[PDB]
Amino acid sequence: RTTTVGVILPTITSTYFAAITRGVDDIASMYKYNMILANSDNDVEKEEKVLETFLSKQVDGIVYMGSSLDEKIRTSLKNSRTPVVLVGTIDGDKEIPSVNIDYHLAAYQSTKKLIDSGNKKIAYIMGSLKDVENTERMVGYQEALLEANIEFDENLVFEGNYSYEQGKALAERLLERGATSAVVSHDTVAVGLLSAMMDKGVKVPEDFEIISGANSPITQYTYPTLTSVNQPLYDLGAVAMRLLTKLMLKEDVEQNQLVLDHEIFSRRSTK
Amino acid sequence: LASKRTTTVGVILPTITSTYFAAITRGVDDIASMYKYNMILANSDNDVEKEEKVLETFLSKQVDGIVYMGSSLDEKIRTSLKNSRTPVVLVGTIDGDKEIPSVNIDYHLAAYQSTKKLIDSGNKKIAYIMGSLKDVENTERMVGYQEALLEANIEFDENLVFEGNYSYEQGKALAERLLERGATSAVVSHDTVAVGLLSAMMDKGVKVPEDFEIISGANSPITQYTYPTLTSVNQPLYDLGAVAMRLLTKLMLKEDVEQNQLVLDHEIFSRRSTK
Repeated sequence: RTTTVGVILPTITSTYFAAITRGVDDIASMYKYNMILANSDNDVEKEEKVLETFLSKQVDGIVYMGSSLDEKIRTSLKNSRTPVVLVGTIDGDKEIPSVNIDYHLAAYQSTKKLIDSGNKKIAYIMGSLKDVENTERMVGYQEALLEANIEFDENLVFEGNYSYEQGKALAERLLERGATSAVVSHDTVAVGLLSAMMDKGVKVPEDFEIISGANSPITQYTYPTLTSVNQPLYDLGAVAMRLLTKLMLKEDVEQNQLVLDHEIFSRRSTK
Repeated sequence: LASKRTTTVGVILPTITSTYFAAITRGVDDIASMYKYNMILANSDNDVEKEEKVLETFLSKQVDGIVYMGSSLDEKIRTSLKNSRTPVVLVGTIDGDKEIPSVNIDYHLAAYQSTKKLIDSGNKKIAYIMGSLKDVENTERMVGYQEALLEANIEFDENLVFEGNYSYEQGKALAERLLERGATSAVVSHDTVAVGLLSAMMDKGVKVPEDFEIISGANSPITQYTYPTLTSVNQPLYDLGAVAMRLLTKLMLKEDVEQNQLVLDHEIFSRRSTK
């Protein structure tokens, strides 16, 4: 009976999720664990069916990646009692083990960088505010604005953004609001935003600045290249797999909400 | 009298972080999952020692069939598979003997059409950036490239062919090498390499497409995220995987297959890295 691990992610074609998955696989490979991978496409019905399949295959542990853990997906795990680690997302109840960066600190640091280069109207483009990662970003953004005596304005926060196409469509909205810069949670959206600014003939970084959220490979594929928060994507996966290993061995775990360090990589899209 | 083990497919690819190989792999997965087959994915990093170990693990697990992806099938690997007797299909590479089943585009025609497009926008010094020339697919790209030059009365120059290039970092490092030889455009077989070449041209302030033009090889998912937008041969990556897994399904059922060297159509998508 070889240890078998189930990995769920939206799509192996994502440069974000694939980087994380590679870290998971490398560790599993080192310990000779079997790996079953499933693409959810962020479809909760699909995620539910995948978990039923994992149970039928008697997996020993699960690694979960996604936009958010749906409440249904929390319950299925509860009833199975299979050891589980979330990577790049957080359980609202803070009970399911997880590996992430400090989203609050990153949002603070990114916003302060833009304040410090002269910006007074700073947009924050994020995913769903129902998710803890984004509530944390909002707090960080707000802390930076307050410290600089800039009034918070809800109309410069743009929620529910995940795609390249959404990023492209946001450019004209940000300009009409007088935004001179943006922090962007998702690299896909940041690439779309930059591309639309450049095609409008906006000067980047002279008149508009952008900081992206993860430093997946695609942040280097635009010119100007994207300044980004660096999430240690390979290590998120490797650290998650090591933690799942302890849980599957029934070794004691002090802290199960693991936080990895980040930094900001400065590129051409900031002054 | 229990049912036979669920059919199990072994899939070997250099790395899951190539969106080119990941897109193919989703086509394989979808067809295999339709029959509720088990899928095992293994990363080889294009290392022949790693490939040999992966096959040992597959052959010992008694997988029912193998899909192989990678730069090309090594003789150690080819014999392993011939000593293994496992049904196998290659995707994105071609066996020299042409006995092993495979699914590909027509690399000759794609390389001919790409080179001619740059000829027709006035380029006279055109680089070709590839992997190992020894591989069949790359000798086919070479024939198509040379055919285009010949028809335009351009002399072939081996010094504008750059072999052994697989990564974004390699693409970036080639930029000045092309400029120093007076190349004004390039056809690039791998998207990661093309994106690297474009990044470096833009970093150096070279005008694209006015002074330098680039055509990439597959239009994998990463190509959507370039700025400027990247002209590319579009390979039907999902279909390459699906078509391969359909073929393998027949082999594993002991069904005779007529045509085992399958070739899918491609197109060229013109974007802002060409004139």
